Amino acid sequence: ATRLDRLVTILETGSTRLIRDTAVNQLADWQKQHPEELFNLLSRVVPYLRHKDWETRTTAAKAIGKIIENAPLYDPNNFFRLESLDVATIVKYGRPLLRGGPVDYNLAALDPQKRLAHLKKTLNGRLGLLGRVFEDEEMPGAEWPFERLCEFLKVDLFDPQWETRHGAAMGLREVIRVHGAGAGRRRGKTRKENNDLNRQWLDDLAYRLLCVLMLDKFTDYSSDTSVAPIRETVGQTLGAVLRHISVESVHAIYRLLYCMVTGMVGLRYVVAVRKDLLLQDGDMIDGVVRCVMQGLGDIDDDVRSVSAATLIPMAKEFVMMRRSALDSLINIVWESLSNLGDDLSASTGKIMDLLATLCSFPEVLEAMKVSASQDEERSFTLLVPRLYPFLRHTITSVRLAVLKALMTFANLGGETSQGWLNGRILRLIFQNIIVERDQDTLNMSLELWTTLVRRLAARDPAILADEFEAHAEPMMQLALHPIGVPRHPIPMNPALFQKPVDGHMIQGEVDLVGVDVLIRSRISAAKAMGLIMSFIPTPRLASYDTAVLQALSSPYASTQLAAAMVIDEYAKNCSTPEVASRFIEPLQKIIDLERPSHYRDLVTYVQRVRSASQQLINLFRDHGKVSQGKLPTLAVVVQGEPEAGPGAFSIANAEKVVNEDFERLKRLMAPGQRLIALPQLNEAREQTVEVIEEAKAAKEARDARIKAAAACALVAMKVLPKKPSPLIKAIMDSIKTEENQELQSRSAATIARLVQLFTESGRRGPAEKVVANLVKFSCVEVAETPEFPIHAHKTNVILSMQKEEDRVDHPDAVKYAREAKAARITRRGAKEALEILSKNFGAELLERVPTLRTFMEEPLVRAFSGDLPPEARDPENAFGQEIVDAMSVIRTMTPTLHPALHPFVMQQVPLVIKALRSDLSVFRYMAAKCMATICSVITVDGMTALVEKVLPSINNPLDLSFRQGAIEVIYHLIAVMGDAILPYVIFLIVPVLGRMSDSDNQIRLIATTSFATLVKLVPLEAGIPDPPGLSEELLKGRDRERTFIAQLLDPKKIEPFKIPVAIKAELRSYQQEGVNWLAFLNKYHLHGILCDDMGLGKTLQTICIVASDHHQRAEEFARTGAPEVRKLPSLIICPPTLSGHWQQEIKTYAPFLTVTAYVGSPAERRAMKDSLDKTDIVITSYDVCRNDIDVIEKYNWNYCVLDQGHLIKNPKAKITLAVKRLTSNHRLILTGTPIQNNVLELWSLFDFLMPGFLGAEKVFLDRFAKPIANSRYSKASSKEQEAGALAIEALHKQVLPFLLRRLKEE
Amino acid sequence: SGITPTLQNIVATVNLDCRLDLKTIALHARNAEYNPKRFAAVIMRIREPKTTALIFASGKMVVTGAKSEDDSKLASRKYARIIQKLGFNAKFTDFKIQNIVGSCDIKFPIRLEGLASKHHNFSSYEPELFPGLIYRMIKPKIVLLIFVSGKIVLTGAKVREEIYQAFEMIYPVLQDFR
DNA sequence: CGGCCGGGCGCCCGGCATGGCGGCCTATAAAAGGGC
DNA sequence: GCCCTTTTATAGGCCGCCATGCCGGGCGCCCGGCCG
Repeated sequence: ATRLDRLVTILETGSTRLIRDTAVNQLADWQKQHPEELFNLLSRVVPYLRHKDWETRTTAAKAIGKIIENAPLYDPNNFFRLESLDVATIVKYGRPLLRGGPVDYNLAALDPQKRLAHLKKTLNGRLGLLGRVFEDEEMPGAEWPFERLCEFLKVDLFDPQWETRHGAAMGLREVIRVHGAGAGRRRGKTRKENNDLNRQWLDDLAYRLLCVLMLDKFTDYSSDTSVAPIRETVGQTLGAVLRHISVESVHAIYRLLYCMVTGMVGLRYVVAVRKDLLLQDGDMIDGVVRCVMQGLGDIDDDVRSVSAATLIPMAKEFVMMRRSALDSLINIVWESLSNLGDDLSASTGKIMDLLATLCSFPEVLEAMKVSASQDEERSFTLLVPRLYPFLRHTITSVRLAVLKALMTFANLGGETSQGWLNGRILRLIFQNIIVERDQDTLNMSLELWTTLVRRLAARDPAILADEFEAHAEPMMQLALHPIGVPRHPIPMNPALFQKPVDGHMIQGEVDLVGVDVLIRSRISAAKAMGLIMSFIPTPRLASYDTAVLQALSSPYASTQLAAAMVIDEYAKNCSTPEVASRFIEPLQKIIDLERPSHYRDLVTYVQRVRSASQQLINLFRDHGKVSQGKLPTLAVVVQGEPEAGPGAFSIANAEKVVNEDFERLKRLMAPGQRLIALPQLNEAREQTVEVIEEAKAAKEARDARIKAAAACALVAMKVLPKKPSPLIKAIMDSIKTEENQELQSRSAATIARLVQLFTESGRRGPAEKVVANLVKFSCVEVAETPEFPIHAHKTNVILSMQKEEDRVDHPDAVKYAREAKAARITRRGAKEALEILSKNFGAELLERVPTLRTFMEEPLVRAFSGDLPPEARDPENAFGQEIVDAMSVIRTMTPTLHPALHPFVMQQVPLVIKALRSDLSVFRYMAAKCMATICSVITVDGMTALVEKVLPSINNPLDLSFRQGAIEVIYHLIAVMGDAILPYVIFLIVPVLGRMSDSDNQIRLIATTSFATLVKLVPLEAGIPDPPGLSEELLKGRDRERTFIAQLLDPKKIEPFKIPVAIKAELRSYQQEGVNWLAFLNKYHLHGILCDDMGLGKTLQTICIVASDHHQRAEEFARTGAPEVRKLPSLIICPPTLSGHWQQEIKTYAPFLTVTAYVGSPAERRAMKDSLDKTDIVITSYDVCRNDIDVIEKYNWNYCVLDQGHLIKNPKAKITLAVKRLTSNHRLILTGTPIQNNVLELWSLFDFLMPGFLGAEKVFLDRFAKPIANSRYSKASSKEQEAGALAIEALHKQVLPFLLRRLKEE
Repeated sequence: SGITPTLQNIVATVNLDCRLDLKTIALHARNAEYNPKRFAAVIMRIREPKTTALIFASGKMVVTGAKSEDDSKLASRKYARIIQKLGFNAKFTDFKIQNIVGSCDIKFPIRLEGLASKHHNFSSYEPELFPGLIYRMIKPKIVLLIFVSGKIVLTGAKVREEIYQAFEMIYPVLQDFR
């Protein structure tokens, strides 16, 4: 078969969907190149529309779509007349279309044209044109180019083999959606005349479509609702066709519909694309309301799901021209909606939303009132509770719809809203709030509760308490429920939930979801109850006061935390904070008085400790041949159990046992048993230590968890302590160490309030302490503020890159990982704390509290703006860490700065830009990220500073300490700003690249990774917008970067470049193009792979480019004398047998190039140690290189080129190791194909091109390559395949621009 | 008292009360299968909850795959409504459940041999074809599959209490063998 | 200087050994109507 | 009356071939010796 057939059959046999997408893209590209291939392409792909697979038909249809999209509209210069359609021909004369039966071999064997004619006759039969339900035995460029294909597609619309329906519907859609306007036109009739012919053709199509839309009832009830396999596709196709249809034809089709409807989705698919005609004609918009009048009460739920989807765009101009239908619509909506006992409500949500957005208008209030004037049953006063039963439906989308619709009805206002504001909804919404898992529902519902309770309070908080009281106490008790741990839950008594799923919450099955989600469910009820608690009168609160007192005193651990946050909510809305004064002594005692002997919530941990200890205690002394009842044993009763005695077992008992019972056991089991039991005793001691430490850590953390919220409450009530040490230190410890993110989010606000409260009080002292600790904590994570005493000695080191090299070696023990996760949690809290404290003061931020400004400036301006004293640059000093600390603060605080504080950071800008060149890298690391942050946030000024001072000197060779930062800052910039650097490409891309071609260890690497991420970032399919708000002096018409980006993105944009040197062999056009790309690579210190077919004159292009660069270096040196073009020979690597070949080629094309071959007798190879520089070109076999690499590596070289580089692929071979040692100004890779169906091939090669461009094997294998290969296997998996292939194309994009592949035909 | 088993499948017998043209239905929708050359019943699945249906032309059906009685019933009713949608009338007349399947797990492995010897009159151990001990009991009539990893599967029950009882009866014998 | 040869090696590709994870088969429950 | 199908726990073996991991035969290439 042809290559085109292979490209087509991939659409069925493609291993991945993305490869088939590439196949259809290639087919469309071939169509673009060769429009004459359109019909062959269609006829080849069209047969797959009858294929069995869902995906294969979809792919063939999409192939047709892409192919026709790359084809022009047609222009030259029998039809079933539409009015013939009637109910009878479909309902009582037409053949039903259903599941395909056995193959019609008797007809399929005939010629396609004869078969088409026979199918046409049988189609005339099938439609009911004969007046009976007939039997098969009665019938046993001058014109539209797609006409025969269109006829086949239309005949395929009625195949019993239903796969043909699904495929051919999409195919005909792909024809008419793109070339609908041109369909049916023929020569003879002029354009104005054949417009009518096009109208008739599209009318015939609509006729057949309407015939299908009820003749075919094929169905799949597998899904509970969406039982439409092929009705929906043909309906959507009709919708696509409908946009071209003439208005009177739309009227006729609309008549056919609204008589047929009494295919219902056809009404939606015409409301999509002729909404204007419905309003303009006036009458035709009646059909959308009449359909819901007819259908919305039907028993069938298969069209109830559809009926809502038509109606959303309607009721805007309708309200003027057809006002009368509004009341009827809403009334029939509410009647159908109230069908309690029905099991689906999907369309109901959309209808509710449509009503809701209507309810924003006074006309809809009047619509309610006009119907309410006749009856109270349909009144807004009594109707709303029919929403109540829907609160706990299973599908979450309709839950969200319920919430938002309720909100809009709450927005209706008016005294009539009191009809359902009665306490029923007050209890029901809270019952929804308490246990709901889904975050979005919680988010909306808290707002809904707030608006509702505010509305009710607007009359009187007394009547609010009246509405709530009868349900109050059980609800509050539910709000004070405990919390537990996996496989030991605590459920809730369902008797407390009034009636109008949920089982995982009712049973308290914490195994399913993380406890943070449970705490979300708790804070939701907390915030819901807090507002009402504050609003209602204080004298009513006695029972509530007792409830919170119990929660404060209860042995259940969670209740103290819940109570503390509860009182925080209460205080934060109080008219005066002293109203909550009655909670001063409890919470302050919670933070002050010693935490309990036992935590009931932790009871399971205690039992686990007892069991895990006794299983050893009873083991070992019995293993010492001594078991007696009076010997030490842990008590049967465990403290915290229900009705447990005071003497019950506790963790302190375990501590008492393990302290001295181990040596007592050893002495007791002395005669022999100790020797044989000692290792078991060791692991037993380890196990006891593990479990005891676990329990103690849990208890301490829980103590902190209670105390943190307690301090939050105390701060909230504004009862500031006169001895602030415990409160502030508890706040700090909680902020540092809080495990739950929600409690951390609360504690951030706690401290952010506390600082302002201290500022009001005037006691700057404790404020200074807490803020100093806060900023001090920010340096904990090793990846954000490296330890000065650890890294201080390193010099001439690219310090930030150490994370790639050696930081992965640290995890040698659990002790390191523990502190690592602790650091992450600490910074997570710190960011929120600093963020909120930044925002709250805003423009006055540095003014309010000066000490933060002092910490932000003083070390940087005391150390820099000068030179470091000897102690400041002493690796064991006191001051050394301080500099990196302040720089950490600056690089953290920046993006939360208020705009008014911008002059401060711009005053800091002079310090860092000068400091960046410093000798001590430890400061350069902090400076790099800080500069990246300034550049990211205050865009214009940071960009100006960077481009105007940091960048322009980047090429100066003298100052190495500046040179390292000059690229390190660019790398951190690319990281921090991500793709947002893309508009700023016009100041970086070339000068940053130029760093690759300068010989300086570590510098070479960081540059390569920076350039690689840039290359990834540039779009493959988009241009560069103008940089936003940049001064003209910055830009100043720097189109060199634009040219570089253009040539990088497209080889065809590279300029021609003839040979400057006098090479005897002239370049042919393909040779010239290759030379053009090679020059473009040679023009910016890039390296790459050339992979031309050998028939194209392989060697000539390479030898031409190297000779050209040799001459250019010589002449530039004559003109400039610059070091950069220093004389070095070129070095070529090739097979030994090819050596001579190359030699002779050199003599032929370029006799001016002198040749030295590093070959001959071993003696002579030993003898030529220094002679090598005496000729322009050096010739080398792979293997003489592999031996004498110790020898050969002395001199640098101009060009290093691999002739047959395929041998180099191995990631470990001595040849690969050997070659890579060499250094030069240019290098290239010559191979037949770089990527020959294997991605693994490339890594080594690329490294050889660019150390540090793609990265090391530590990421190439683990991240991409291995999973790539795995997922690529057919037998592997089904899920990852598409993601795998997308990643494949990502690798192609990363590796394409520095590869040039050309076929010999080119 | 031993720990209760956990229920895992339900089989239901359901009465449609109408004669049906099976061949027609097969070609009517995608979600079914029926061939006398393969089997008598129409095999059909639905998703919500995941279930399989055997339907017989005389007007009865056997329904499978529910975890719970209420779930089972819901599934059955949905099936019946589906039937109603097909175009041939039917009703949810009768409902019966048999062989409710449950499972239990305990720590200790079970000495199959010893048990089998104890109840040799009632139990057989044949590790040459099935790595489990079939234990037969009368009151309630329950088939117990006893496995050597501490796992017992209970079958033939009508009600969960039956399996409960069965497990309660067997559990002391288990405790005798660890 | 010019050359053929036995002995030499790093390294690649083929046949092989092999095990993870997979259907299938036992128990095999219990409707049902059916084929034979 | 025996065998047919369905679904859920299940446990271990029976077999299967894919990727995996391997390393011996052989490749090309070098090269120390000795030939003329």
